[PDB]
Amino acid sequence: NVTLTAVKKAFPDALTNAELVAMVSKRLSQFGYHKYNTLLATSLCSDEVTRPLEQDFGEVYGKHFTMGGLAGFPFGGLTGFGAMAGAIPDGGSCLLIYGSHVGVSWEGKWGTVARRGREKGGACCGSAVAAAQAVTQAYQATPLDAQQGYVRDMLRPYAATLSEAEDVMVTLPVSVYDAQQKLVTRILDEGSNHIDGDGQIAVVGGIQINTPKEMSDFFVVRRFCIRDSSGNMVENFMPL
Amino acid sequence: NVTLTAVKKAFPDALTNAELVAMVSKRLSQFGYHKYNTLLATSLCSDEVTRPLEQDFGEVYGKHFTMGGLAGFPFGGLTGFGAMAGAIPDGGSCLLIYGSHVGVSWEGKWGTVARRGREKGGACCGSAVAAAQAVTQAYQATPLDAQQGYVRDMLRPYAATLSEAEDVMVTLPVSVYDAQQKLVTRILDEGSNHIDGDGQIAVVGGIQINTPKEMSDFFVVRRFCIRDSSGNMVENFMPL
Ligand SMILES: [Zn+2]
Ligand SMILES: [Zn+2]
Repeated sequence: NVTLTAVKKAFPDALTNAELVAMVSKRLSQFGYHKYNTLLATSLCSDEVTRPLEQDFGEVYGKHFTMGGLAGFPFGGLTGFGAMAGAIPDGGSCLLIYGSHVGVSWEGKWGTVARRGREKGGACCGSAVAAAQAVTQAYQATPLDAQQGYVRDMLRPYAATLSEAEDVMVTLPVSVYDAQQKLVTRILDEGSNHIDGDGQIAVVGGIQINTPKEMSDFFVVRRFCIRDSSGNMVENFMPL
Repeated sequence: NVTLTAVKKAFPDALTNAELVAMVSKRLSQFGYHKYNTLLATSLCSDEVTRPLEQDFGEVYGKHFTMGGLAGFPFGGLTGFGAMAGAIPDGGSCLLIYGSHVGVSWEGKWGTVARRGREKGGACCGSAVAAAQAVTQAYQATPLDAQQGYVRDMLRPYAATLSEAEDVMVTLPVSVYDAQQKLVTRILDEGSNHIDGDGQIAVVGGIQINTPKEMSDFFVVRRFCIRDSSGNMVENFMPL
């Protein structure tokens, strides 16, 4: 209950995984998205704690393409998006789920969550937290590891915001989501041509909240829309 | 059948996914790898067709960390490896599954495989095939997309091999695996520190063979070994 209260204090609109998948699949079914004709894609952190969300959508839409990497950025990039587009069922569409993530503990502390078989869970999101430390310290001072370098690069503009935050562990996944949303939008704008005529791309973006094992995880929806083959938005389902 | 003949012709030692998981789990159980104390990690291509292998090992060892990206290279890098190591159950170990992959069609043609809801399946591995084309064409003339650039980079040493190949589609996954094995070894040598004392890293590396839907997928084991927290190889299970 302390955890759940903390979740809803920071994010009053947060949905359980079950609520999210039910809502998204119900809405998209009105627009012709079904199992046979939808290709699922995710851009979520490589951390094992993010797997339940992929599994919950995969029960609906089947095996998914991954475009993510550390902290959930779409490191698959243009080539990854094109690979995905090239696998969409004929006359069908893609559903992309992306976001940052953050752990919240049994005592409602953000930025950490208990991990299986460990007494100390450590940071969640680990990549984002390490990156935030590096960019804020450098700010306050007024391919072997290329991904983590990119995470620092994309987090650098938020250094002031992070340093001034009341709770940096809540502000961090919001900033990471903002950086992701920009990059995803750029990729979709560039790889627009790869979607065939009638085909669409539905997008769900937000913040994944990883809770202790006895609890459902949660998701904060910040983007839920459909774009056409020409890169144009044709439906916006926000706000919920 | 035609597909199975092609598979065994080029890869006599290929195992079905079921055979692979049975063999690996049986062997590692003799070395104390069980569900409660093992953290599963993969470095496989972002392509949706590679998911069954993750699911099959996931049934035994649970939710996995991902390290992969385009063509299955360990793009998570040092930070990704450290993130994984920091989540290993106390006193437990990691199991890393990595590999290239390749499609084989109902007609026994390499480098392609039928995809759900599609008349044309396109390349498999798409990323590797595109990279191969680029580096062999360049040879024969004697963040937005950084991963594919890295794939081209790591395949460049193999340009002569690929251009001389009798069937480049059957040679390509072997070259990709060779490039992967070097990078994985480098990451494990660097991030050895992150494993604590008694903890080990078990490694399975090879070539994932993606077959038509009515058929089992296969895997060609090229590496199956155990390393200790100091980076030393303590067991080598090859050849099977
Ligand atoms: Zn993370
Ligand atoms: Zn691939």
